Amino acid sequence: RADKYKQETDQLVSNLKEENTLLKQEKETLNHRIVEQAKEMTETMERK
Amino acid sequence: RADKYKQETDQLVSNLKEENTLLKQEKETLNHRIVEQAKEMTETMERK
Repeated sequence: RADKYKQETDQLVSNLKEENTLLKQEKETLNHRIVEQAKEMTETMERK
Repeated sequence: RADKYKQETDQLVSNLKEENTLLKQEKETLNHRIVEQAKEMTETMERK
């Protein structure tokens, strides 16, 4: 019982941690895209 | 030891699930913010 519980819990925890890290990276990339789009689009504003 | 491992890993699994769901929701809302901001600055294009 202990061995099976340890194995399945470890697998679930590792997968969930990987998913959380991926979600954090995606959010950071979205924020960077926000900044880049705002800057470039304001530059186009000024150019036009 | 099996019981203590079970408790710790159940807490970890619950926290990881909640964090994953919250981060996915935050990423989706961030993308919605991206779309809304892009629309707002396009509208500023036509208005200005």
